[PDB]
Amino acid sequence: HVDLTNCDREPIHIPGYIQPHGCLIACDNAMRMVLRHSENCGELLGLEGDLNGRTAEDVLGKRLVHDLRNALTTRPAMLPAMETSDGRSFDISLHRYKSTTIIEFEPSDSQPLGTARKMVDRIREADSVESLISRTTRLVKATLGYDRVLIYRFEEDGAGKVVSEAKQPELESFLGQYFPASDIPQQARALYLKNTLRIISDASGTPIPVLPAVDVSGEPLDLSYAHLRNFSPIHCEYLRNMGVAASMSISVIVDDALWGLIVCHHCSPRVLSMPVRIAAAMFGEFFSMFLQVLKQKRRLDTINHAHAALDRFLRLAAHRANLEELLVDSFQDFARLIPCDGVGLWVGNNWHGHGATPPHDAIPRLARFVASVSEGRVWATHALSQAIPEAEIYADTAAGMLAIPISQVKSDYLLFFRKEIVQNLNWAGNPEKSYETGPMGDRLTPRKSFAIWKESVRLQAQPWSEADREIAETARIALVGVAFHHS
Amino acid sequence: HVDLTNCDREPIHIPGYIQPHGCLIACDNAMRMVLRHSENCGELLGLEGDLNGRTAEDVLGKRLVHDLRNALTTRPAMLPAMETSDGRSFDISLHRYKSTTIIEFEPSDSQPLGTARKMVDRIREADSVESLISRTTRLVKATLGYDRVLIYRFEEDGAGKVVSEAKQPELESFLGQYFPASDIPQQARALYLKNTLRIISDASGTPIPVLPAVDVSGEPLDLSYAHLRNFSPIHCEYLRNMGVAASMSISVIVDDALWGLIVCHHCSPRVLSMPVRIAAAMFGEFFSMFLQVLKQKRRLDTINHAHAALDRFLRLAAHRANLEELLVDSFQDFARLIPCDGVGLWVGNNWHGHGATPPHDAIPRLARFVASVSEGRVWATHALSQAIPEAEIYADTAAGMLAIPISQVKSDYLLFFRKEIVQNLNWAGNPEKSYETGPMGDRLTPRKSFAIWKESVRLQAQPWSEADREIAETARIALVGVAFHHS
Ligand SMILES: *C/C=C1/C(=C/C2=NC(=C\c3[nH]c(/C=C4/NC(=O)C(C=C)=C4C)c(C)c3CCC(=O)O)/C(CCC(=O)O)=C2C)NC(=O)[C@H]1C
Ligand SMILES: *C/C=C1/C(=C/C2=NC(=C\c3[nH]c(/C=C4/NC(=O)C(C=C)=C4C)c(C)c3CCC(=O)O)/C(CCC(=O)O)=C2C)NC(=O)[C@H]1C
Ligand SMILES: [Cl-]
Ligand SMILES: [Cl-]
Ligand SMILES: [Cl-]
Ligand SMILES: [Cl-]
Ligand SMILES: [Cl-]
Ligand SMILES: [Cl-]
Repeated sequence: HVDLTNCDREPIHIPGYIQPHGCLIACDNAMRMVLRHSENCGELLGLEGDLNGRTAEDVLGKRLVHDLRNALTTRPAMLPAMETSDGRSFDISLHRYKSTTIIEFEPSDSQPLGTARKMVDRIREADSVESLISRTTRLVKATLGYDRVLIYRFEEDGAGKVVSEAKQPELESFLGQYFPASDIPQQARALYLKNTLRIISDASGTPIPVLPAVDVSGEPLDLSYAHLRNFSPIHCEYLRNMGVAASMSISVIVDDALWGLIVCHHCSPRVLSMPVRIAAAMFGEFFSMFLQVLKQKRRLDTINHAHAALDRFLRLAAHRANLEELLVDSFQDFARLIPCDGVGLWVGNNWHGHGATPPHDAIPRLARFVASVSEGRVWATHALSQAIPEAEIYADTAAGMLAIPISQVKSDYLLFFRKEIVQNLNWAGNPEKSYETGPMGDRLTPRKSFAIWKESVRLQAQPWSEADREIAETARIALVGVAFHHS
Repeated sequence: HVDLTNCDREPIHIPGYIQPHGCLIACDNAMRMVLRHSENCGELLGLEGDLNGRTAEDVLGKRLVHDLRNALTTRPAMLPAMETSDGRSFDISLHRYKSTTIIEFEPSDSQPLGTARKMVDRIREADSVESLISRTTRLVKATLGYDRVLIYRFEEDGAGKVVSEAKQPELESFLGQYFPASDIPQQARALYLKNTLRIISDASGTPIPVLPAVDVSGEPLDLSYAHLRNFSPIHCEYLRNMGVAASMSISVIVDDALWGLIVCHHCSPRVLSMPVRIAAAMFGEFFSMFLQVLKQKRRLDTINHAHAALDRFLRLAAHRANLEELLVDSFQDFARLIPCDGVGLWVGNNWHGHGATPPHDAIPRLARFVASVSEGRVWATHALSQAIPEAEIYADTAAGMLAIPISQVKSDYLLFFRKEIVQNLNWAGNPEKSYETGPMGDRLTPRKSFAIWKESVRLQAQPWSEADREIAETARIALVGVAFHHS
């Protein structure tokens, strides 16, 4: 049994069922004997009785089994349009995992490289992350013909954000919406990292059992790399509630991590033939590589811009006698270095604020706290009320703070602020739009997913990125440097 | 007992002795009672009998003890020119570690900020790592008056390289010389990371014991943060063999790691007064911060240069019909992206070489190996013979290899090579120069240190840096990208 209490630990890699758009035969390491098979093997391949215990060559034929052996470390081999003993044509997916050979058969519907080259040429010239992700949903929708294409980007806390959308006009928008980390369990994230493609042909389809589900040793069949692997009844119910019959996800791998997903949703059943899936997988790899380079370039540009800005400031600092007056006149210009909603200067026990900052009365408390925990280093939090409980009252204005010491001797600081994340939301969805529910209740709806995320990030700001902290550290050295020169 | 067999595990943090240029009093957490004292406390402070068991105020006076309490998390407090009960003036170092208060006294010889500001102003304008490290040894020698100033940079394997030197003309040069990781044990590296300064006043001086060495509980006195802490007899013998009487080291901390040391050596005994040491410590902090920023800038410049070069190549690739001919004509130009001694192109089972590469006959073996382990990713080693034993024969020409796949489909590679590190040595030292030895033998001489390092890096090249691998990965995506466009 699986429910909302234990679905976070569901063993989705060993479901004991496949989807009905293909059939599955499990053989031993050397593909000599047939150990397991899907119940629908009889109907599709045209066989009678139990296949378990019979030889590989006896079931498929000496001709086919020889080709399968030649094809055989963990990445599945795609063999489109293969012929059986009785002439029937099938698309075959072959892989070996935990010293078990798994063979998947699809009714053949026969140019992967041709489709992929067209798609990859149209994204290769993109000169920004924004331009790449914007055109991709549009392009994938037009080429693959799904009713909705989304891109999810994973936050530091595992939450997903919808950062791009192409949809049918009549469908509701999820653009700028967040879902909590729990909506995609750890075991699901692990499989998304191992398989480029994940296909759900028909959410309402009857799943086909694998026989036997457990062998005599008490071992289930690991379907981690099987494209026919059946899906969790929790996710099934989620899709049914949304009016989604079919899905296909493409994993976005950046710097060997799961950056996010390209997800295609359809309102009617839909499976792509093996050749179209090979093309989509190749597009996924190229999209991932191009995004990785564009991310690297944006980081370089951001830090080069910060260096240029700090050099401009050091030049002015050499021509001003009173450094303190220059900081009072200039501090707001440091807002261009690090994305923030407000910035402040704490110098000679005097406060100067710009944009969204805590109230004037709250600053001395904040300054004393920073002085005690900083230890002459950059100090940052995205959850100010977890550090100072009475900061809760002004969380709408300033929920996050990054502190930069600007003196090696005195307790003078340059303070950067961010509003709580819900204040910066740009959501294009319909709040009136409601969803039909199943046995499990309204937990499995976009509406409730978004409400749970909003609760989890209350009194919290957008976290300070690795790039934000790198620029802050370079700014500390620059300002502490000139402050020493002027002593 | 300590010898060459167990000096790697010597507990140098609990030696039970101090250096004779000061005296030490250990008190309880609250500085109420005197628990331990150095044998020379009587002579310097002018007291008689045992100090252990007597109250803090009884030994020092109600006046002094009140000031010490006010000064008191792990970073020692420097109190220059403090007066005792009987009028005597002392420089006092105060710290609290493992709930024990340690108080160190130096005969007072009384402007830290004034000296430091002069030194820091002369390094702040340096525009390259090379310019900073070159001027620093020269500057430190002239200001602090030591016979030799070295800068050591630590390699990935813990080995030290002499990257800058200012010395008396009559002394032998260590510039471009390496020492093995073992020459500075792990416990020594840990203390270098905790203390900015390490002082050895007189290598031939008689060490003063701390009484008691062990308390009744069986606990020794942890002198981790004590400037008077005595030095290992292994290092003592090393300095004596070199003709060095005194040393002072400044720790270089970059990105919270021990980057290296600024080491001052003197041929006669030498201790700097507390005010000069405060100035040297501040110079150390600023040198470390400026080096950190210059390292960051050089990395940015290197990767920006690689992007510019790859963009130039992509422009040419759009105007050439045959991409393979462009690679055959251009491959040597990729040597400008990544520091290497040679580069090669393996395309359509044909080899083209430039600079120091393996022999023509050895390449097919190498290409087959790369094809099997690469898995369509960047593969690199600095020790080629550990992967292919018969690569040993051509290690003088090519000991290191970095492989870049240039096709998603075919097994075509762009190969970068480095000679074994001893071929690239630029050593300014005297090979005829010999050293007197002590009981332990010739192991404790620069001559034998360098010989042991040379043996440890046989058949090995300069390791591929994080920046080298980052550029290689960006080059892979660029070349695999255009190769797909031309299919
Ligand atoms: C307690 C377990 C739960 C759970 C498990 C699974 N989710 C899986 C896939 C999945 N879930 C979501 C979440 C969404 N939140 C939205 O607001 C929304 C639509 C706007 C969606 C779709 C996503 C995004 C995904 C990924 C696929 C997709 O986007 O279509 C999953 C794996 C499915 C598989 O086998 O391929 C499991 C298991 N989902 C829950 O909601 C909870 C409670
Ligand atoms: C088995 C233990 C050994 C050992 C221990 C210690 N070395 C310490 C300091 C030290 N050792 C060296 C090495 C050098 N190699 C050279 O070729 C060379 C001169 C050209 C030197 C000086 C260095 C560089 C250092 C750092 C200080 C300095 O450079 O002067 C040490 C700590 C000393 C302390 O208490 O401050 C320990 C312990 N040294 C060995 O050689 C071995 C065998
Ligand atoms: Cl954003
Ligand atoms: Cl502006
Ligand atoms: Cl205000
Ligand atoms: Cl170098
Ligand atoms: Cl050139
Ligand atoms: Cl040759």
